[PDB]
Amino acid sequence: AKSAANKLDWAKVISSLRITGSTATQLSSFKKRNDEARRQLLELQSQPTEVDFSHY
Amino acid sequence: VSTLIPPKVVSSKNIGSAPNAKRIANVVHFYKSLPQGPAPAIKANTRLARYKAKYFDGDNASGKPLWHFALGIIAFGYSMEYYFH
Repeated sequence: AKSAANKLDWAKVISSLRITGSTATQLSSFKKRNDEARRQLLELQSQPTEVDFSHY
Repeated sequence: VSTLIPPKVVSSKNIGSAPNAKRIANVVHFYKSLPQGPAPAIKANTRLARYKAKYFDGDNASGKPLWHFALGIIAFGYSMEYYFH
């Protein structure tokens, strides 16, 4: 799941505070969040491919 | 996308910190200091390191050597008074 990944991600953001050079490290993390969130809405969008040839 | 690798290299918070200058100082200063010393007062040892020990220690500013040395000069010219008499 995403939640293991995200706990480690946001914890690492608050660790990234304690250094500087996370200039685009955090931007890579944001991108990883984006596409992760994209698959989750993807999985919610899906309908079974075949028509319901029972009714329709 | 994959988190960047700058945080996995450190060699600019390890040499890039101000107390490093103090560290290399106080590893030399303190490590190489004998915790205790030899003896505070000992100059003129011939039973006159004892004179120093009683009078010229930093444990006293007592007026006794002053008195003693003064009395010496009184003894010096006074004896010579009776030598010149």
